Parts: sequence; C-alpha cells; structure tokens
Amino acid sequence: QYVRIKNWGSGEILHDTLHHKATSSIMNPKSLTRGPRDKPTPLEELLPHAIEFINQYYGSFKEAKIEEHLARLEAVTKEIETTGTYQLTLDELIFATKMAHRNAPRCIGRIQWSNLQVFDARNCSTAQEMFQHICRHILYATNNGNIRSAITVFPQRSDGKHDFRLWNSQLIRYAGYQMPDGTIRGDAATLEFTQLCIDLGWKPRYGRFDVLPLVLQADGQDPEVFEIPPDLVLEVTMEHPKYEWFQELGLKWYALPAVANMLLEVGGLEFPACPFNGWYMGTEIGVRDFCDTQRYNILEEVGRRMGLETHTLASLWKDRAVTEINVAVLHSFQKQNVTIMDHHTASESFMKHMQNEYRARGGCPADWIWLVPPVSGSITPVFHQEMLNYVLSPFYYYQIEPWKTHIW
Amino acid sequence: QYVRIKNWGSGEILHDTLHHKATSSIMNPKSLTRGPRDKPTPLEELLPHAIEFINQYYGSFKEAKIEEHLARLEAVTKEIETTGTYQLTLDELIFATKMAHRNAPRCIGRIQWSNLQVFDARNCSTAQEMFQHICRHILYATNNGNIRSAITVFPQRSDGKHDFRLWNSQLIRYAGYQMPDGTIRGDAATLEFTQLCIDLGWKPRYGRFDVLPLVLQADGQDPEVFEIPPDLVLEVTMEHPKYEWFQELGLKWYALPAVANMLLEVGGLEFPACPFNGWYMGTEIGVRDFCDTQRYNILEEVGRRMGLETHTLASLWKDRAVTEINVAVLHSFQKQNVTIMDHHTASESFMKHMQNEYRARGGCPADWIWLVPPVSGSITPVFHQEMLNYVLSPFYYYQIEPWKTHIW
Ligand code: HEM
Ligand code: HEM
Ligand SMILES: C[C@H](O)[C@H](O)[C@H]1CNc2nc(N)[nH]c(=O)c2N1
Ligand SMILES: C[C@H](O)[C@H](O)[C@H]1CNc2nc(N)[nH]c(=O)c2N1
Ligand SMILES: [N+]
Ligand SMILES: [N+]
Repeated sequence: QYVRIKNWGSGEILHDTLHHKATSSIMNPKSLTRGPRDKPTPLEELLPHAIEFINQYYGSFKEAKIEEHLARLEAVTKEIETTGTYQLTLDELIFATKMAHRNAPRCIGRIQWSNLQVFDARNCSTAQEMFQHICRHILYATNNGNIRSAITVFPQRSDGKHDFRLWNSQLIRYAGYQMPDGTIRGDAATLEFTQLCIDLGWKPRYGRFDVLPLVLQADGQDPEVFEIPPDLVLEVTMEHPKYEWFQELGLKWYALPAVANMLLEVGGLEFPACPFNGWYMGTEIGVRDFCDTQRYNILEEVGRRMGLETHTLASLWKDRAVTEINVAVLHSFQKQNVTIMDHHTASESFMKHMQNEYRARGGCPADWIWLVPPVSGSITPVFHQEMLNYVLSPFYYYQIEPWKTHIW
Repeated sequence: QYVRIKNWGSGEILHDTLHHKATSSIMNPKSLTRGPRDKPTPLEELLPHAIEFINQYYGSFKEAKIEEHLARLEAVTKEIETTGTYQLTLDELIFATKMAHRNAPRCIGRIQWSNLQVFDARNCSTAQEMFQHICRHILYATNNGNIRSAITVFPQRSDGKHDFRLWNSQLIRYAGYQMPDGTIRGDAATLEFTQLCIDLGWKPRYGRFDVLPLVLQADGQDPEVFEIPPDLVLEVTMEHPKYEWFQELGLKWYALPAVANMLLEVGGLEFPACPFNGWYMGTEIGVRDFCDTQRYNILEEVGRRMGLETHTLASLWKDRAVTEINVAVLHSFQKQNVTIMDHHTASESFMKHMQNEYRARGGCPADWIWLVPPVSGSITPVFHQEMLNYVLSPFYYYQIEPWKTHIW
C-alpha cells in the first residue's frame, strides 16, 4: 500500500500515495536492518556464506597460504556439519571487524579502517561480565582524551532466543526528561529510552548532562541496569575563545562517540552486540547535538548573545551562530587534549580514502546523504562527488529496538 | 559491466566494480533524461498516454465537465487517428506547464507552482522567431528586477528530425575561456560551450562577466547565433554592507535564473525547447557560482581580506567567508530591488508546500540531495525530512547535449 515517511525534527509522519502513479533518504530502511529470529540459521544458507567469507579472508593476504585456506574450508564445513554453526578464529574476527567498518557506506572516518582494536568477549555469559567488558572498552578507547578506535565483540547469535545486546543507542549518552514546564531537559533524543531506564529502577538525577546507565541483556535474559563509573566518562566543557559569555552557557559533551546497538554480520554469522567507537567530528556535537530542534536546541540562545536579528530569518543569523558554536567545540577539544577532527579536514580525508579504495578494490560503498556534513555542504569535496551506496559483507546492520521484541 | 562515476569538482571520473559483489546521487541519471529520436512516437503508445493526460486535466477541476471531457477524448483520438499526434489546447498547455513544475523533485520553489506565465510559441518556425520570443520572455520575467515566473513553449517534437531547441544551459549566462596564464577567466562551467559559440563566429570579449549568445536551433536546422541585447540582461553588483573592500572584488551576477535546455513531456508529447524561470535563492550565487572550485572560486580571496587563517583548514575560515559572501549577495539584491529569497526562508516555504501537497494529493516527488542547500544543511527543516523521489507526468526531463547528436 502506501509508504510511511518521517520528519525527524517534528516527529511528524506522513503516508505517500502519489508514488503509486509513478512511471517505469530514509533513515532506517529495512534494507539496512537485520532483525531478530526464533531459530538457528539453516545450514544450506549458512555454509555457502561461511565458504564465501573464508575465501575472502584468505584471498586478502599478499602471498597466499593455499594449504591453510583449503584446511580452514574443511574444518569449517566439519564444524557446521557437526555443531550447527562455526566459530571464527581471532585472526578472522579482527578482519571481520575491519572489513565491515571498511564497508559502512554511512561513515566518513573509514580512512582509518585498518587501525581498530578488537576485544574478543565471545566467552561472555553473564550481564555483569558484559558490563565489565564495556567498562574496559570505554577506558581503553578514552585513553585520557587521546581517543583510540576500538570494538568489543560479544557471543554470536545462535538460536535467536539467547541474544546478547545493549539497549543503549550509544555507550555514553545523556538523559532527557519531560519536565512540567511544557519543556524538556537534557537530551530530547533519549526521551523515550530514559523512561525505560526509569521503568527498570534507575534513579533520575534530573539534569541536562546526566550520563545514562548501560542496560545490558545477556544470553537472551532480561536486561539488568548498570551505572557508569563517572571516573570513566571523560567530558569536554564548552568555552568559546572570544565570547567569554559562552561558558555562561554551561555546555559540555562526552568525548567518546561509541555506538552501542548495531549488529555485525560476517560469513553468515551475526553478532547483535558489538559496540564500537572512533572519535568525534566536530559538527556532530556543534551542529546536530547542539543545534537540532530535536536535541539541545541552543541556536536561539547563542544568537541572542551575539546581538543578532533573531526574529528576521533572512538576517542569516543562524549561519553566524552555528559557525561560532563549532569554533567553540573544536577549540574546547584541542584545549583539553581531546582527539577531534573538523568536518572540512574530515571531508578531504574521506576523499583520499575513496580514491585509495577505487585503486585498491574498485569501489567504495558510500551514502552521500550521510557523508555530507550538516553545514558547509557545497564547501566540502564530498558534495561534488557522485557515489554509489551498496551493502556488502561483512557489514554493520541496524536492529529493531530491543524492547519492541524482547519477552520479559 | 562497471559504472561511470563523476566528481564534478575535479572532473575526475571513476569506474565502480565493487558494487557487483553487492547483496540482494548521480547528477544526470538516464532515468532523468529524455533523448532524441528519428521517428514519430508510435500511435499505440501515444494514444494511451494522451488519454491519461486528458483524464487528468479534466479530473482536476472542482466541478467536473463530463461532456467536454468525453468530447475532448473523442476529438483527441480522431486527431491522432488522423494526423499522427495531437495539439494541446492552450488551457491544457498551461496546466501541463504547472503540473510539470509541480512534479519536479529537484525544485525548492514549488510552493509557487500555480503562478506561472505561459508564452505559447508553438507557431514558431524560424530561428529569428525563436530569438524574438526569447527576448520577450527575458523582458517579462525580469520586470526591472521584480522577477516574474514565466515559461516559453516552442513547437512540439514531431519526427525527431525537426527539433526546436536552445543549445544554452540557461538563457543568460557568463562565458569562460582558457587564458594563457594556466588560469581561466569568467565562468569555468561554460568553458566547453563558450568554445562552441566561438566555433560559430561569436566574438570573444575575454572578460569575467560576458553574457554568452543564444544559440538557437529551429525545425531541426543548424543553430544560428544571436547576441543578447544588453538592455535586457539586468545584473546585480556585489557589495557587502560592512566590508567596503568587498566591491573592490568587482563582483556581479545576472538577476534571471532561466533554465534553457530541458524538455517537457506531457500526454505522450515532448517539447525539447521550453525555457523557464523562477527567481534566485541566494546560495545559488553566493555558494555555488561564487565558491565552487569548478566555478568562480572566490573563497580564498574573500578569506584573505578577512585576515583569516587561510592555510589552516581547521580554522573554520571557510565557514566564516561563505557566510559573508551570502550576506553580500542577499544584501545586494534587496538594495537594488531584485527579487530574491534566502535558503532558510526557502526551506521553511518548501516545507509548507510539502505539507500542502500531502493533504492535497498524498505525496510530493522530492530529491533530498537537491532540496537541501549547499550550506546550513542540518539547520534547515528539509534536512530532517525523509522524502521519496519519483518521476511523474507531466515532467521536465534533461536531454543529451545538442552538439553530441545534431547533424550539420
Ligand atoms: C576516525 C574514526 C571515525 C570517524 C572520524 C567516524 C565518523 C563518523 C561519523 C561523523 C558518523 C555519522 C554520525 C551520525 O550521524 O550518527 C559515523 C557513522 C558510522 N560509522 Fe564512523 N567514525 C569513525 C570510526 C568508525 C568505526 C571504528 C566504525 C566501526 C568499526 C565506524 C562505523 C560507522 C557506522 C556503522 C556508522 C553508521 C551509524 C549510524 O548509522 O547511525 N566508524 N562515523
Ligand atoms: C519561486 C520560484 C523558484 C524558485 C525559488 C526555484 C528554485 C530552484 C533552485 C534553487 C533550484 C536548484 C538550482 C540548481 O542547483 O541548478 C531549482 C531547480 C529546478 N527547478 Fe525551480 N525555482 C523556481 C521556479 C521554478 C519554475 C517556474 C520551474 C518550472 C516551471 C522550476 C523547475 C525546476 C527544475 C526542473 C529544476 C532542476 C534543474 C536542474 O535539474 O538542473 N522551478 N529551482
Ligand atoms: C531525513 C534524513 O535522511 C536525515 O535527517 C539524515 C540526513 N543525513 C544524515 N547524515 C548523518 N551523518 N547523520 C544523520 O543523522 C543524517 N540524517
Ligand atoms: C555529486 C552530487 O550529486 C552533486 O554535486 C549535486 C549535490 N546536490 C545538488 N543540489 C542542487 N540544488 N544543485 C546541485 O548542482 C547539486 N549537486
Ligand atoms: N562517531
Ligand atoms: N533557479
């Protein structure tokens, strides 16, 4: 029938009908999602996929180890024949995690795809044991502000009813509540989820930079709530380098961008819990987290303190404020020795990458909509670059929100 | 086989191969192009299409005129049966031109789709007669700076060998030459075409704001060259409202954005010559025409005059200059009483439109990549709006460059 369409600012959804009369930019397309299941992967699908992967892994060395490649193929088949899926070698998980990042069409930082730290936590079985690993991860990646790229891989899905997974969008992340004023405090984005932590007994601190708790589900079991040891969450306080009134704003952001809720797919296997992290590109904080109507929405407050024509849209005052907010974020990171890269530098880098990729392996999955920064479009190189967006393997899939499917 | 991919900044093209290994943002997709032909449209295709159109035209009144609708269907069939295509009534051309604009997924100004002036020049037969119409058009739309939206429709394609069409990208448009300095003067974009006007005896004035000649092809015949009466081309000189040194830059742009080279498709008919115009949205000039590496590339010159860290990319100096260049353009239009709308105002408007459209007829073809402005992305509403991009009818198609196919 029709097609549901979302505006993510207003939250308004519309149903398209006109398209049916057609001839001859969705955030979460089904195509980009790998959902739950109730039964192990069938063997007839699993095997071909595993073989494909093992042939990629071996076809990716400089000087081919044929015998080990033939052996591994044999051992993998026997394991599948014998157990009903198969485990990756560590020296295969590491490749899996790097190629999949390499294959994420929506990621600008892929120049760095080779430098990834991999934490093998496939032996995990309890919540407390997940939450320990998560803590280790955070501390490694954070490095006292010198951000290291890392990923923590938990036990692969088996039957689908013993799934490990984080209910958090990203590891470290601020809360948001629907205060009485008609207003909303903290991070509007996490409004719905904040409530859920409340439903599981998390004490609401009611502020605007409250780090939310990890909500961990292990081996299919109901999710237990863990608070993050505030010693690990490193934050950057926001000061402008001119407008001394900019600290009066009382702004800060967490330093670690660690996406928590995506699924890894490799050789037919699926890991619905594999949190990863790079570092921040300024605009992420300065433009989206700070300036989105859906988010912290500082744009008017900052403009007002600039003596700007705030009620005349043509004044271009948003263009002026946004830019200073970025300047602030950037400046606050460098000050405080927190790793960061500005979107301009980021765009030139990605470009080098892309060039590299095509000479390397003739292509680069790439989603224009996502790879162009939310300010300065035309001004970065990636805007003028035509690109194709395709899904390869291994790959990092979105997933249906855990509370929409989990049975407590 | 592979897939040619263009970067429009560098002009570099790459061939994608990786996509073949796929599982389960192009400027000129074939899908968006209607090309030449050597034979009249076959009747078996033409008729259904005509009927569809006539039923739309009649199904678009408030209070239905069934008898005239049944009559028109009859008269149209007889005409096709009898001549081998059919002519639209004027009160159908007007609807054709408005719906097609209404249906252009890449256009932000569609809120105004109803207000269009239509010049019926289907009776045209000579070049000189096209060039007269073009001149009338320019003068009407320009209105001494109070821009009126207009379109001039020429004779429909028949057999494909008597095509009317303009060889110009847009009516009024600056030239560009490959000067000896290793550099390039005027409008780099029109580098290839400028040469072609030279090949047809146009005297190169060698400047950086030289209006190019109309290159007109009528009834399939070789294109004759006409110079535009400088009295008709209204221009805006660029001054900033602070930086008095901004006029020292010696900048100006033409006031009329009139796209000249697209084809109208309606009820199976095709008009490969139907120039149209709205007015400018500032960023068009301030960001793309002025700041594209491929274009006039002022960004460094403007930054330097701002005492900006021009060799430190992270300085964010591009964000600062671009914004002032826009301020300048906007300010220069309002001064000089030239119609213009800023991209922020434009985005809020389009949004209203889109809302209107869905309540109206449940949909709105819409290409995100194009509808989001080249600066301030996140900051405009259209960024957060998920949208579907579909081709309806009537519709404005791109066309293969005339000199790639015409036989002299
Ligand atoms: C130099 C390090 C990195 C940089 C600068 C970087 C930058 C970014 C940015 C700016 C986004 C968009 C943010 C958003 O709108 O949500 C993104 C998304 C993404 N990145 Fe990277 N990233 C880095 C490391 C990584 C790593 C290590 C991985 C995986 C191993 C990765 C995979 C992804 C994926 C799957 C997305 C999509 C997120 C989503 O769909 O919401 N990136 N990256
Ligand atoms: C309020 C009046 C208008 C405004 C503000 C407006 C704005 C714009 C802008 C900013 C673009 C993109 C410019 C570019 O990147 O080349 C565009 C493209 C386009 N517009 Fe409009 N426009 C207006 C009137 C019209 C009219 C009257 C028509 C047709 C009757 C139209 C149809 C189109 C089409 C077909 C394109 C695609 C051009 C291309 O693909 O290169 N627009 N418009
Ligand atoms: C509707 C639309 O697709 C949506 O706002 C997209 C635009 N491009 C994006 N690009 C990135 N990096 N991150 C995003 O959240 C978005 N949001
Ligand atoms: C490669 C890419 O599609 C190209 O630069 C597009 C981006 N979006 C655009 N949007 C508009 N309005 N005009 C354009 O020329 C473009 N260029
Ligand atoms: N990130
Ligand atoms: N335009």
